[PDB]
Amino acid sequence: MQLVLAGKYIGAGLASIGLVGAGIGIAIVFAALINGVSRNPALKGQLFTYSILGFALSEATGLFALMIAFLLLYA
Amino acid sequence: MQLVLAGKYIGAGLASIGLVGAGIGIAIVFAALINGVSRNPALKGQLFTYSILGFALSEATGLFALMIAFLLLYAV
Amino acid sequence: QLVLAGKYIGAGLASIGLVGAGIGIAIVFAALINGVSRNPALKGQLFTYSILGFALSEATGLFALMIAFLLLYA
Amino acid sequence: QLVLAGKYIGAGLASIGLVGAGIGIAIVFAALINGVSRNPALKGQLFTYSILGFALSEATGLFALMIAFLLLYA
Amino acid sequence: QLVLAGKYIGAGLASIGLVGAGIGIAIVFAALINGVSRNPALKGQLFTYSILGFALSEATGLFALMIAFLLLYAV
Amino acid sequence: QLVLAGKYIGAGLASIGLVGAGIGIAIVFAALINGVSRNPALKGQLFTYSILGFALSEATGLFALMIAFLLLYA
Amino acid sequence: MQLVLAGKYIGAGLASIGLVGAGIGIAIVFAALINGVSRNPALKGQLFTYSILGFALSEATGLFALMIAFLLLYA
Amino acid sequence: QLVLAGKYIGAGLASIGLVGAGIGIAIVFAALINGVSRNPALKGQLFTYSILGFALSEATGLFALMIAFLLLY
Amino acid sequence: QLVLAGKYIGAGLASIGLVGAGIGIAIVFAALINGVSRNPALKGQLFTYSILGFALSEATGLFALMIAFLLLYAV
Amino acid sequence: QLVLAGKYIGAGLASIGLVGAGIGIAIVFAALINGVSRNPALKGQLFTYSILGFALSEATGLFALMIAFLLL
Amino acid sequence: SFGGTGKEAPTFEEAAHIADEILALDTQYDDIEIVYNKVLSGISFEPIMKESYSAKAIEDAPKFGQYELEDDVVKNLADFSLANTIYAAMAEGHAAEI
Amino acid sequence: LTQSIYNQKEVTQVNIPSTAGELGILANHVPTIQQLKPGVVEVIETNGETKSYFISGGFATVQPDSELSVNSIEAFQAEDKSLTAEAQKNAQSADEAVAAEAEIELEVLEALA
Repeated sequence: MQLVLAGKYIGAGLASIGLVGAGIGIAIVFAALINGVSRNPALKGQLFTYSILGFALSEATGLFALMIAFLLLYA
Repeated sequence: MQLVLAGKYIGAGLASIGLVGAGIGIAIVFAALINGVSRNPALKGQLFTYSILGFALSEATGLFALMIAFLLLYAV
Repeated sequence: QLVLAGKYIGAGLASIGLVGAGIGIAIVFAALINGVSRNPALKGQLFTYSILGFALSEATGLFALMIAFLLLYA
Repeated sequence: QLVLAGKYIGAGLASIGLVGAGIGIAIVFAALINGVSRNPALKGQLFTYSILGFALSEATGLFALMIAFLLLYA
Repeated sequence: QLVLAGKYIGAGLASIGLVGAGIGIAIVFAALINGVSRNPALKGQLFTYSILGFALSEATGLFALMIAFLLLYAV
Repeated sequence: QLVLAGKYIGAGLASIGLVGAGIGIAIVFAALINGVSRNPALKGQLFTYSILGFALSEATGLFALMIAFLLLYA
Repeated sequence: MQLVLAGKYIGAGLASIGLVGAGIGIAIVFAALINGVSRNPALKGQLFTYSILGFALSEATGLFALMIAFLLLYA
Repeated sequence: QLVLAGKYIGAGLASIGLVGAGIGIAIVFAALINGVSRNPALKGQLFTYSILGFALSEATGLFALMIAFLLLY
Repeated sequence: QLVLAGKYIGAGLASIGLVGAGIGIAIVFAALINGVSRNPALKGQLFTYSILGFALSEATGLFALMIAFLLLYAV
Repeated sequence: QLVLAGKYIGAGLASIGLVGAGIGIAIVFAALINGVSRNPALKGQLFTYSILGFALSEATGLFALMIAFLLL
Repeated sequence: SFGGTGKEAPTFEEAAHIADEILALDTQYDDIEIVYNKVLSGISFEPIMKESYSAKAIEDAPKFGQYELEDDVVKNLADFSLANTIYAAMAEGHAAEI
Repeated sequence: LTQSIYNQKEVTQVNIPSTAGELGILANHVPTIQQLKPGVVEVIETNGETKSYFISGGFATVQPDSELSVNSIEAFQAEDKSLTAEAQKNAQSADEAVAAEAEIELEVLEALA
């Protein structure tokens, strides 16, 4: 049972590698927002509603790789 | 079956690395949605139904990676 | 166990090859949105090239998903 | 038993060589959209280059998928 | 002994998730510098957006740091 | 058996070294499409550099496919 | 204990890979700085302060991977 | 045995370094084709400058190809 | 022995952190050429900011070379 | 055995550090042509900066190759 | 060379009917200069030689980097300015006539 | 232009329908210049006074003087079509003689407001 628990702590560290896609992801969304408002400040209240929808779906992928690591730690 | 369980857990964490493609992907879709509407705003209602199309196609790829990860924990 | 270890570790490493299809479909739809926004009159023709560009990019990821299904069930 | 394990470990590891074919085919068709949306008169000409672009890109990814099949058999 | 080794190896694997925050924060500030450049009239608004976007990309690297800190101090 | 287990795992990790060819060949017909789009009268010259450029990136993909076959039958 | 000490050094080398995010991260900040300072060569004092703020928080993500690397060597 | 198996695993890991050369050789023409297209009157210089572009990237790919062959034979 | 092997494996895993420096140095010089080509009257200024970003990214590159040197001879 | 095997596996792992030289050196050449194409009069200047952007990015590849040959 | 220019006050439509014809014959010159008559207080006419920059000259500028055109067509910048020099020359020379 | 409306005295808020997409130029904006497309143009004074214009072409030269310049052929208020419906159908149907004249006259009616 010492190896089962050892592999539980290895895959949980490998499961946090999936957070890279969310880190770069949220940045790309806000990159377009800053570069979009800078060119067209009149679409500020419009792109702000898409910048929220953008990162929330990109961070959700990272919340799945974060969900697995906790299942390998306390389950 | 001590090595079996240990293999079910390492590979499950490796099955979560495929979520990077969906994390970067959805961002690139909405990046063009912002950088496309910020240019021509009259194409808002058009490109929005096409940014919601490429999203579900890229999110389904991460769903395939999350499927394998959730299959090694509770199945075979 | 050692027989069953290769079926589980490798099948989890098989979804790591799905990053290309995840980023891929986006790049197609990104240039699509970035391209249609510049010339709306070419939208209908660019769509037949975007759907084609996404299906071939997804196919490379389906090859990785196919190997993941085999190791467990073959 | 130990040999059969390594056959299936590298089977899903060879499917990671499909990421380049995933992002690859996209970049071809993404430039196709980014190139056609700027000049509509060059569709049929670049469309033959987009096919040549994705074919040579996916054929590589198929070579990585080829090894994954060679590892499973012999 | 076998468990303690799996806690240390995976702890270094859990720090790989910090890459997404390094490249991420950069793209946001890179869009800020490129955005403030193209229109320096909205520096008060682009700073309010860059910080609001940066606080979401650092959160992903914080989770990779959390699991990395969680591994060596969890049962 | 331990020797053979390393021939089949490393062969799966040697095919991932070809990912660059999947993205690299894409950049050819990405620059080529973006090169012909900037000037249609330069199709005769730039296409020769695309065939030359793609052959240089594909040459590195064979090297990753060469070692993988040296790890299977050699 | 050799297995623990080995996995201690293994995870120490796997924790240094997290510095890649800061290496590319600091670069992108100057990739937009020199770009923005040259695109609109009229405001250097403004963009220069955001370039230091960006690289500091980007290098901080690498110092966290440096923190973990030191905890996996002398702790 | 394990010495022979590790000499084959490390050879399969050394061939991963060809991705950087596969992309390094790639990015070269991304400016060549896109540089001659914007200004065709410089093709004589841009071609010579792009020859050392992939050559130095090929050298980095021939070093990892060298290590893997040092682990095969 | 098993420690010495983990010292060798971790040394090669610590050199992977040099990727962020190799790509990073270029992205700074990519703006150096961009800054000069967009405005040649800013060569004496932006060149100091191009080596500035180069040194800060190279300073973190020493860490991936420092940890790898501690595993083969320091301990 | 375990020492010799770890030297061979670690040597192939240290050759992965040459990937950063691939994308790296290439950008220096890509930005070079992209910078000269827009202004041909700046050839002699930026050519002395492209060599600097490569040699300092190639010296990091020698350090990644040095660790690989310290194990061999 | 066309006749029938000054029957009334010249309009813009007749400027494009002669400016495009300069670009229709051959490209040739990169040193196009317009010759018109300046007028001040309506006292007398003024013989000068104004200049209209060309595409090669427009792009080859020592201090042009301050502009940030998004890599679009810089050729239309000359034809838009050239066809508007004529309209600016067929108005001040139309005042030195009166 | 055929009409002259705006002086270069004070900085104001203006939007432009460019070929790189509809943009917005405020205060010390970067000298970003590219051709505009026939579309609506929104101009607003201080405190939010609503005005409007129209543009059928031209550029929008910007210099680090915090003042925008715009040149066109048409420049009237928005307040200032069965014949156009026929001219639109007559544009859709053209023979072998150069059609180009037909398509362009419809891209200016895409605003229609």
